[PDB]
Amino acid sequence: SNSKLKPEVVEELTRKTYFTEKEVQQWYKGFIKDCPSGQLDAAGFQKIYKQFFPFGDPTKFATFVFNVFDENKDGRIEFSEFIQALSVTSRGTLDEKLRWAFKLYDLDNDGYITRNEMLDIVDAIYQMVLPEEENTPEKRVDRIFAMMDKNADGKLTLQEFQEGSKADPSIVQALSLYDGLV
Ligand SMILES: [Ca+2]
Ligand SMILES: [Ca+2]
Ligand SMILES: [Ca+2]
Ligand code: NA
Repeated sequence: SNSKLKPEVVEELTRKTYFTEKEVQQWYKGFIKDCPSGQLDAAGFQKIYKQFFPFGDPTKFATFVFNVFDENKDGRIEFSEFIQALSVTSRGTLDEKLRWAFKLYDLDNDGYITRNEMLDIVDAIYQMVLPEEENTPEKRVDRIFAMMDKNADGKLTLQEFQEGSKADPSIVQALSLYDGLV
């Protein structure tokens, strides 16, 4: 029950994502089995991550990701938001995944990623989870800004972030997967 989307909603979500109608319905079944209410909350989102990272404290990073999934900022991830975020992150083009990643790093949505916003995310990633030159979130952030901040003003515009990411082979590789594979 409800474990079926209305016809118009299947048509709409299939047209807004890289999934087939059958895939959208399969994801809804899984979403509903795990979230009876159809509303994934911050705490429920925290568990999906705690699963994959029993060793670290994924609370801060899971919260950062939750906020990007929560396109309506109502504090709950509804299926439409869930499937569209899974679509871009798992199957989007490189340019699409970069725009999503920018949204993740630009904490206050002002169009620039400041050094401190990036540090917050990277520190969260380290807390969630090395060679000396990358053993602290501050060193990782300094290298990223050395490589991407072209006008050297301490902030990355979407253009600096996209170009800077495309210049780095490891970043290009990480954002070029489709269902986890090249
Ligand atoms: Ca929401
Ligand atoms: Ca910002
Ligand atoms: Ca800049
Ligand atoms: Na390159």
